[PDB]
Amino acid sequence: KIYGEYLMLDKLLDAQCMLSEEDKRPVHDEHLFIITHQAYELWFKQIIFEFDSIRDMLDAEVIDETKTLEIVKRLNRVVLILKLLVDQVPILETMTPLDFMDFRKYLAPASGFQSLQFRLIENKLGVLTEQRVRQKYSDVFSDEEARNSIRNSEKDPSLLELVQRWLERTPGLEESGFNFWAKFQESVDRFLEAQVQSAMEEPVEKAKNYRLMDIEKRREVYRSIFDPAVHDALVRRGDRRFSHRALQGAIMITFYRDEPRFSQPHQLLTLLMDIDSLITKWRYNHVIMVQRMIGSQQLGTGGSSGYQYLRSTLSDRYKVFLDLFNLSTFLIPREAIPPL
Amino acid sequence: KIYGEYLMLDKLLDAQCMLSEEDKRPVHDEHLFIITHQAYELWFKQIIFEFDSIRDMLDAEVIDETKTLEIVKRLNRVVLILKLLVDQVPILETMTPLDFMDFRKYLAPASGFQSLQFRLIENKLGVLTEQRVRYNQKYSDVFSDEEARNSIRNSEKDPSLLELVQRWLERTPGLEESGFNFWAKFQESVDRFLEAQVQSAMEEPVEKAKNYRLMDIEKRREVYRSIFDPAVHDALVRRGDRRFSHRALQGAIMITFYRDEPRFSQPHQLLTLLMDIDSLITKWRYNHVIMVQRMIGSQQLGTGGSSGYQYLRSTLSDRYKVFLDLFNLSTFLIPREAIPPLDE
Amino acid sequence: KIYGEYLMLDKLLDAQCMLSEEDKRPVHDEHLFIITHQAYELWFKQIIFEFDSIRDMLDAEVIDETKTLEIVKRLNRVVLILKLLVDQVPILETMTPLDFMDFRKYLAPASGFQSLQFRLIENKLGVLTEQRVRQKYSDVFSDEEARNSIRNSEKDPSLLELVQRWLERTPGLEESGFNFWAKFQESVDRFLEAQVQSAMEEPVEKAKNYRLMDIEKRREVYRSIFDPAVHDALVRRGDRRFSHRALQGAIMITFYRDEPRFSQPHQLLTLLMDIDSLITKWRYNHVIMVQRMIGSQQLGTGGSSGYQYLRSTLSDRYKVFLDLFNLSTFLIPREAIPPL
Amino acid sequence: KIYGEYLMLDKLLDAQCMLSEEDKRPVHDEHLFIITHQAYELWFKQIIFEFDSIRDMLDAEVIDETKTLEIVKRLNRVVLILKLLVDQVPILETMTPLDFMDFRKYLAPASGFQSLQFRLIENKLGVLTEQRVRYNQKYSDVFSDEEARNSIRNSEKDPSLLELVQRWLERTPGLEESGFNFWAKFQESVDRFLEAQVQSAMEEPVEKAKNYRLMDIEKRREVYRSIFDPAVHDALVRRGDRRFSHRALQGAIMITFYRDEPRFSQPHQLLTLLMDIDSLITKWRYNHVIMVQRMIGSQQLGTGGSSGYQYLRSTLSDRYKVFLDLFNLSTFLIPREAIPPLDE
Ligand code: HEM
Ligand code: HEM
Ligand code: HEM
Ligand code: HEM
Ligand SMILES: O[C@@H](c1cn(-c2ccccc2)nn1)c1cc(Cl)cc2cncn12
Ligand SMILES: O[C@@H](c1cn(-c2ccccc2)nn1)c1cc(Cl)cc2cncn12
Ligand SMILES: O[C@@H](c1cn(-c2ccccc2)nn1)c1cc(Cl)cc2cncn12
Ligand SMILES: O[C@@H](c1cn(-c2ccccc2)nn1)c1cc(Cl)cc2cncn12
Repeated sequence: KIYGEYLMLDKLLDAQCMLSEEDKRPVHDEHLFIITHQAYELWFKQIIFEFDSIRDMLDAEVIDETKTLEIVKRLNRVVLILKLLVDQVPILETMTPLDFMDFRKYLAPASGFQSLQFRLIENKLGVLTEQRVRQKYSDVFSDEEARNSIRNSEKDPSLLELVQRWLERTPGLEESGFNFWAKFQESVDRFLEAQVQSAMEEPVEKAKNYRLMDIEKRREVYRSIFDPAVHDALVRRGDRRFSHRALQGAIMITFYRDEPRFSQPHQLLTLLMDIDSLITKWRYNHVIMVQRMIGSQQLGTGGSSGYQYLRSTLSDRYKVFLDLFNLSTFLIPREAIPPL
Repeated sequence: KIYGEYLMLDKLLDAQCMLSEEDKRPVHDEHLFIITHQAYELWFKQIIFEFDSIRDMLDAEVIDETKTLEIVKRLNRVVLILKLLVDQVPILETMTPLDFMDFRKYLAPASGFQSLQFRLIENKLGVLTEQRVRYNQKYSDVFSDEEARNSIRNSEKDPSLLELVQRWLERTPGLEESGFNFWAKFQESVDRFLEAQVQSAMEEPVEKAKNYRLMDIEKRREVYRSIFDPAVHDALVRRGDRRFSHRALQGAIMITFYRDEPRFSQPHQLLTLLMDIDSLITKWRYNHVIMVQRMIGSQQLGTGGSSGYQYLRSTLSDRYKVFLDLFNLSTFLIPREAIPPLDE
Repeated sequence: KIYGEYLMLDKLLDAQCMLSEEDKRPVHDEHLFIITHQAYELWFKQIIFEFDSIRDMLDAEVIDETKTLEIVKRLNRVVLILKLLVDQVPILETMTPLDFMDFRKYLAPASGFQSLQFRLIENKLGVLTEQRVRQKYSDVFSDEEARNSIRNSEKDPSLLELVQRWLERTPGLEESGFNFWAKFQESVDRFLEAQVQSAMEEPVEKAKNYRLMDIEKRREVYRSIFDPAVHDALVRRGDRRFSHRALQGAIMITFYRDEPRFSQPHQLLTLLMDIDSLITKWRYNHVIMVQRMIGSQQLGTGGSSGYQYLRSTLSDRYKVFLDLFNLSTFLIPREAIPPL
Repeated sequence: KIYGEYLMLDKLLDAQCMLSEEDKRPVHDEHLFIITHQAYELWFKQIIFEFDSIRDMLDAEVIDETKTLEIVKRLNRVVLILKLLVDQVPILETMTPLDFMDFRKYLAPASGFQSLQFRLIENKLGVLTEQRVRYNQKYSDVFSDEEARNSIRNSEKDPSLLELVQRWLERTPGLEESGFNFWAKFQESVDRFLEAQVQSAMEEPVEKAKNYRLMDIEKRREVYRSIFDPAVHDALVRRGDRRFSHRALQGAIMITFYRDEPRFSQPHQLLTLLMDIDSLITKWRYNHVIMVQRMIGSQQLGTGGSSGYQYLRSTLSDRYKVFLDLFNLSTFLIPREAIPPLDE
């Protein structure tokens, strides 16, 4: 009813227990260490809440403009929360390595790997278990409800899977209707044929050859999308994650983004990329903080494996919407884009 | 002693209770409303923790260079936390006024005035109870709990950061009349500097330019009378224009004059961070009023008029600025050539 | 053709002239003072360029969804540029007051009042000359092309005037069509009548009276918008700037913002408010910097009039879209809003 | 000497020439493209100015506390400018790929490689020419102008901030074998500390726990061999893992151990700011590659394949990090109780 009761500050503000204080040798910065983590976990709970609601709205045959606006609003909110979480790292960096050394021994069985909510965010966004650098990540959890939650987050459709189903059903790709993919192939042939005819008229012979070489590079780019087998091979080696039809829809969305009907679906894709990039930015800032606190290896780490694992999470293997970042590779000028 | 147990996530993550969900009409954004406030309250607890530790270090006769560096580190930490809290406002602003309307009726007896930690931060920094804008109810009357009232009473009576910083400034080495005797040398430097300015102003060819400089030199003399005449300083303190004791103000001025000197650089950084904290609390106040206005306007159903909004706008005044004196110290500055040279 | 030539760095990077260096007594921070101002002026030129293009798109009878998206994009860009300009103040604050004192004497005839581009931004956004705290601001400019530019920025329709014409023509306000204003008045009567009937059933008599008192406060709020004469009086005393019909359109936009047809026009209004608030935030950060460099008064200022003028620019007199900030005062719950 | 004349806005504001406008097909966003780059180049000139002044202060036998404070102030200023430059990327990202396509063809001979000031910042900070990733053309070959080539050559041969910081670290008071003799005391402290760790590990009841601790103590001994055996340090320097001389590394380690001490706090802040600058240049590199990829993908018409994109991705490696050694100093830290006590 009143402020403190509505926010349950009785419970919230009685969850801070400094172990160095319990051992009668308090380290002032352990309080900051606890509060920073607790602020991360409150926001992880909010991100999970937003993600689950967006997954429910995406797990439907009909995705109208009203629901699309609501998804864009909540993805944008997650982007703001992730920027705030990236800014929480310089606050914990204000703790000196020597002060952290005076209480890190009490952490002992605790590990960053034991954050159930961080794993739930990764899985709900779409981090594939097979693409993780590897004890299996889920083995760290001994609690049955924690194991159940992890297992459910892996088997339930992730934002990656749901966004792909939505992209596959993009109105415009329909061969009976607008038939975008076929028109796009013809536009590429017409555009590239004109580029070859224009390259021949070049005065300097070195400039004529550079353009003919460049046009061949373009043809190889278009073979990677117009030949389903070349796309499938790229998917197999981890270079792509999207189904061939989801990729077609994402490309069409980027081509018509200035059109009122395609502007919000394009904003939805942009925010997915921003979320992906912000998670990587948190990963990078976290490794820099780990290195400034305890170096690449310290007493208690048993070598540099922990640090090296953290550095390997910065690879494109942990990027969920990897395909979205490369879509501008397939773009042709406005004059060559098939008219709506 | 695993991650979840060490951080007591059993307790921390079971403190979210949506009242709209309890009334069988859940509003999705109520969860954001609760989480945002809980993140503010966790950081308020950290700011209180840092403030209390800084107050203990300042409540001592001996404030060495090692303790000064530690105070500067923790004040800088509070600055970073306050910038983060200012950035939490745009997150809550993603909630639309219509969605907030569907759960604000459950808030009913709850009020932002009931945040004990926010009041504790204000009092521990140094907001005087007499300088608060009041339309009816005293700020402490909002708390019915005896331990909350006791905490508020203790934060008012215990020395604030404002009081403790003043005692530290009064004991500034350099002000000692037996030693460096800064205040007297400063007065002589002002006379020598201003007398030279008058002699230079007389040589001006244009009469309009000669008069502007003589008028400006008189403005300077009035500025220096406000600090060299203790009675003029005392009157400014009485009308709320100043908060510092005359000797604390002398110390603060001396610190700004010699900030480039190794011995005065950390004490100047300590003062700069107090100003930054003051300024950041005002920035949070401004962003909060903008958000309040965009959510419920200047008045809405349930507010009984515009007094809440008008009260929030009045907290943006210099009445709520704690280290008000620090912001105006450059008014008393003279050029490097005129500053009394340090011996050692 | 090459990088330096395309960006005219020959010209751009030969515009830095330290007067303290010319007088054989260089002050290192004068370089920062010049560069900071020059970076402000480059971005002021960009803001003016964006504003003029938005004014051209708004000065048309037909404002379609395609043009609305483009205006929202460029207003958002101006918001990002203004946040960057606010962040340039802490960079100049790194210069100590004593170092600024060693070169401020060379500034002499130069004044912040002589920034033609800052005045052009204020006028193009919509700062009324009559609402300025006052030598007239335009008297500071002796150059004929500068005076012409200022005069043109005052007489040409500002973003404030153009946004109002666009709001007046809002489809939905048409008495022949949707007729929003009349339906809104009826909804307010029905909603408030129900609030009175519900207030009577209250168990505590003190709670019943608070609600009846609150309902009367609501009726006085609605009289300020449903009685054109009360709106006109508020406009006369500077409390409002919008025409009665522009205000009706802005209110309707906020009520239906979740609807696909009203989402971009609402984003346009939100960005106008963000721009207004960011200009005020720059004004506040600028006065704080002025005070930390030269106090409320210093040698050369002839008293505190300069500082006091800067503090008076922080008032609602300099806020252009003042009306937009108070629109939530008129809101009724979703169930009471007239259905589209 | 009015505002516009003092800032030479006649010159500054007549440097914007849209090539799409010259070809009678203007693209509105080309103006943003030019202005953004011109704002970067103004700030690059400021960073170069600050760097050159810091290099002059560091190129001296006597580096007093007054000059150290001034270096810390200007390095902090460069940090703020770099954070602002990182924030200029989202502004240019508001330009759509299709609009950039309508004017990118006019850019033709222009290249980001032709920014002389960006190369000057890299070289003055300390990026070694041998550590650069090269696919064909040397980075300096991109410049046809003799004065540009001369500037690049001078920035490579003149002592960089990396070289100057190392000379300053070598002369660290405390390393002197006649005086405090830190390095030898540190080696003894490591032996005493590790020997006690071995004796404590033997008392463990569980055999698996006793072995983990003995394995960990061996990892520590290998870490200390990498710094106490000059040949192991020299091999790491040869393979690019380290850049510092063995004595510069000793000084940097000593500074981190005593950072809480008044005499070591500003030298530690100097090192922290060098790391922050290094890190912020990498953050700009990352944001720039993301923007390049969102505008023109990994390859587009006119790029002749993906070599440009692939080169930009390779600049994110530790090969381009100048003060690489500073980031790993906490690997050598021992607890406070084991750190050799300072005499004076
Ligand atoms: C004093 C600062 C910190 C240090 C020294 C540190 C250190 C580490 C280390 C060494 C690991 C790998 C596991 C291990 O070997 O123990 C790790 C993982 C992790 N940490 Fe931190 N950490 C710090 C702060 C934080 C903060 C503030 C958070 C936020 C919740 C966090 C979240 C995580 C997460 C979620 C992982 C797993 C990352 C992944 O699997 O990709 N850490 N950390
Ligand atoms: C939906 C957003 C919010 C609205 C509409 C809102 C509204 C208000 C109102 C109207 C008051 C005055 C008391 C009253 O008349 O009820 C107030 C005071 C206050 N609010 Fe908020 N608030 C919001 C978010 C927040 C957040 C996120 C915090 C952070 C903890 C907060 C902290 C406070 C505090 C501490 C006060 C007292 C300020 C002072 O006395 O100077 N509010 N708020
Ligand atoms: C060392 C820092 C600065 C100081 C001490 C300073 C001081 C002042 C003063 C005293 C005035 C009032 C006119 C006068 O009495 O001379 C003023 C006005 C102004 N300054 Fe600054 N200023 C500083 C930096 C800046 C910067 C970085 C900009 C950005 C372009 C700027 C833009 C302006 C503008 C546009 C005005 C007019 C504002 C208005 O009319 O509302 N100033 N400044
Ligand atoms: C529309 C946005 C931009 C695109 C598409 C873009 C693209 C590129 C590409 C492709 C290269 C490699 C050279 C080439 O193959 O042509 C490059 C290099 C470079 N660009 Fe950009 N750029 C953009 C914006 C910027 C901005 C705003 C700056 C700031 C001054 C900048 C600075 C540089 C620099 C200095 C390099 C060399 C980097 C290094 O050698 O590590 N670029 N850019
Ligand atoms: O993984 C652990 C951990 C353990 N050490 C550690 C390092 C050196 C010597 C002793 C101990 N650092 N980190 C960990 C625990 C907790 Cl409670 C939180 C956390 C967030 N990231 C990681 N974390
Ligand atoms: O002061 C209250 C409050 C009550 N209304 C409100 C407004 C309009 C119609 C109904 C209700 N808004 N705010 C308040 C409660 C809580 Cl729980 C938190 C809070 C943080 N700032 C303020 N807060
Ligand atoms: O208005 C002037 C000014 C003049 N003084 C000043 C103050 C004290 C003693 C001597 C001189 N400060 N500011 C001014 C010039 C320039 Cl070039 C730029 C500027 C941006 N804001 C303002 N500015
Ligand atoms: O390197 C060039 C460049 C050329 N293209 C480009 C890409 C695709 C098709 C046509 C052209 N993009 N970038 C470049 C020029 C300029 Cl003026 C500035 C710049 C800052 N980074 C890089 N830049």
